[PDB]
Amino acid sequence: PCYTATRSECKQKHKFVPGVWMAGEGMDVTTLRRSGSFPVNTQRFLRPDRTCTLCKNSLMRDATQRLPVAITHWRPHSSHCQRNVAAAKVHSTEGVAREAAANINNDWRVGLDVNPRPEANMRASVAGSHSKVANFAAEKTYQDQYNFNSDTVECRMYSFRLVQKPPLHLDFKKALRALPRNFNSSTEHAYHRLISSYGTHFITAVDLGGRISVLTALRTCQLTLNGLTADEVGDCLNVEAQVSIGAQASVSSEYKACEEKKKQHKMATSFHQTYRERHVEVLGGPLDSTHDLLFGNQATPEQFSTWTASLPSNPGLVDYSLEPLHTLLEEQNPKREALRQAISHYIMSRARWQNCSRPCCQCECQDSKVTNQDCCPRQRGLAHLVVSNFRAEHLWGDYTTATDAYLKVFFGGQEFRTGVVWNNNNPRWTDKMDFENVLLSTGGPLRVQVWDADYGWDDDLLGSCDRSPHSGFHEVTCELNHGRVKFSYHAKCLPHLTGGTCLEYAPQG
Ligand SMILES: *[C@@H]1O[C@H](CO)[C@@H](O)[C@H](O)[C@H]1NC(C)=O
Ligand SMILES: [Ca+2]
Ligand SMILES: [Ca+2]
Ligand SMILES: [Ca+2]
Repeated sequence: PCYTATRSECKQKHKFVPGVWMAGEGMDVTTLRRSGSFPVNTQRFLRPDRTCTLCKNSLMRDATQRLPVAITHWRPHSSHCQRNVAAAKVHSTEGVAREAAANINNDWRVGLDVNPRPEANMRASVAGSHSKVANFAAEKTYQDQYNFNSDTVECRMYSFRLVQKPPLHLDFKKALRALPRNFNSSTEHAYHRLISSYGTHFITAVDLGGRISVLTALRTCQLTLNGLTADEVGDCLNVEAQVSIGAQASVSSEYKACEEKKKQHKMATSFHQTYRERHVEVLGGPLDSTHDLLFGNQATPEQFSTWTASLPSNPGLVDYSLEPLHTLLEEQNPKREALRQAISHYIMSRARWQNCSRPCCQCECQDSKVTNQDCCPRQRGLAHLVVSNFRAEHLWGDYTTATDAYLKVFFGGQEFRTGVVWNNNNPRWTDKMDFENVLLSTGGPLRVQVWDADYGWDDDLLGSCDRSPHSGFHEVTCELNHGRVKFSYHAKCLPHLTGGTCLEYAPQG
């Protein structure tokens, strides 16, 4: 929307249109990072006719500015203001409780009386009682709270393009002079010398404007694990035997003996991980809005208004379009071909492992204690417990006959039973017992209980064993009151976890 000026119009101090020098800049296509290279020279401002293109400045007083020849169409977009405010909140909870109790009581008593007629008497009495109490309890609370939001403001003001015949810069010409004839393995290094110094693509169409971006994340993860165990045993025995004779002669023997035993086991475990990230980017502004805009979650509209009012003087970067470098060479020139091949390969190289920030090169999933949004481990302490190779040695279960024994597995509030072989004093079983995902840390103590099936309302207990689960291919041996029981298990940690009880996170992130 402007024209060519004349000799007198092209005399006084006339600054260039804002942000024009950003045009034609090289940019890596791999990283989308501005290396700061200018394959094209935009310094010239006079056509061979010696006139210059003064162009009026909308949204900037009522003056005119200089248009360089390489520029196609400087459109002063009147006004375009966009805002995008996105938010997201996620909550997750999980709560489990197991409780178990067992009460057992038994009593015994006998009484005998003999009264022979010819001057004789006799009495006897016996008593006894047993009691066992067991209590298991466990609580498991998981809660995760994730939060995200992003506020972006854009204001497009300027935009313009280039042609396919712009004046190439002298330094780029000198680089081309030292550049070899065509492509080869030895000369490819020389191409690298060009690439990092001039990028792979150059800006052909550009749009100028101001921008704010504010990203904020907040990831919190809380684990609480509680476990209680309480055992009581009480055994009271009472014997009282008295014998008297018709002639004065008395004997009395009274026994009393009662044992009490208590066991308590409490274990609390708490994990808390909070990660907060903010990130703010600003491209427009003459170092003036920086006074208040960068800091503080809220910006008052007044300094924002001052920023926008001063914005036309200094533009930023909002959008760009890329043109391959080989487009800029001569139409009849072989060294176009041998050029881009290398770049193409080069691109793919940095696409594979040299630069892998965007594809995830599958990365880790944890915040790594710095940057790296990723994820806290949604499950911790879980293991795939597998119990196998049940065997026992030298039992004494059945008194008259051979031992009829069977085992019970108690873990994490779960009650599990096996098959019973008959009449064996050292049997073993081929059961492949699996627990799927269980918490070893707060599953309580693994109990293996050896019972003797005597077909009665009061079964005979050969014994029991308590062990603390740990990760690895472990073997467990237990000596009973009579006989012994041996077996093994392998409760491997779930991935991203290791250690004895599978709580600590092995890698950095
Ligand atoms: C690569 O080929 C060019 C000519 O095509 C030659 O000048 C250069 O020496 C070669 N480099 C090698 C074979 O390493
Ligand atoms: Ca028995
Ligand atoms: Ca039995
Ligand atoms: Ca038997």
